[PDB]
Amino acid sequence: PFDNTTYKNLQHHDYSTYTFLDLNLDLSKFRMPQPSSGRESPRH
Amino acid sequence: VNNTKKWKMEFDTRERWENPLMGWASTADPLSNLVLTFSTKEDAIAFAEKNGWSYDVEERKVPKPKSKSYGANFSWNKRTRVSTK
Repeated sequence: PFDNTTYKNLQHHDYSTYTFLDLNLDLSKFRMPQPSSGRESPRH
Repeated sequence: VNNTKKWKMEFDTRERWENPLMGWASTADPLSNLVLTFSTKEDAIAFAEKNGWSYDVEERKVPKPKSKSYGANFSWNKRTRVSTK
C-alpha cells in the first residue's frame, strides 16, 4: 500500500549522545587502510 | 628598508662624560655628530682619501632572495606545515 501521510523518519527520536561515535566505531572495520605521509606528524 | 639605500661615513665615537652641573653628556669630539651621505661606496672612499681620513669599509649586506610559497604551509608530507594559522 502507498503511504504518503506518515513521517517515516522516526529513528532519531531514539538516538543517544554516543550514537554517531558508536556508528563510527562500527564503521571502522569496513574501511580501506589509510594513506601515510611517511612521518608520524609534521613535527617529526 | 628606505634607510638602507645610501652609504654613510661616520667616525669613531670618542669620550662622552657627565657634566658636573647638570649631568648632561659633554664631549670634546667635534666630529661626534658628523654623518656624511654618499650614493656609492667609491664616492665615500674618494671623499675619505681626499680628506686624509683613514677609513674602513663594510660591504653592503643585502637580504638574499627567499623562496616563499603559501602552499608550503599545508604540505602533505613535509615539516613546513603550520600547526595553526
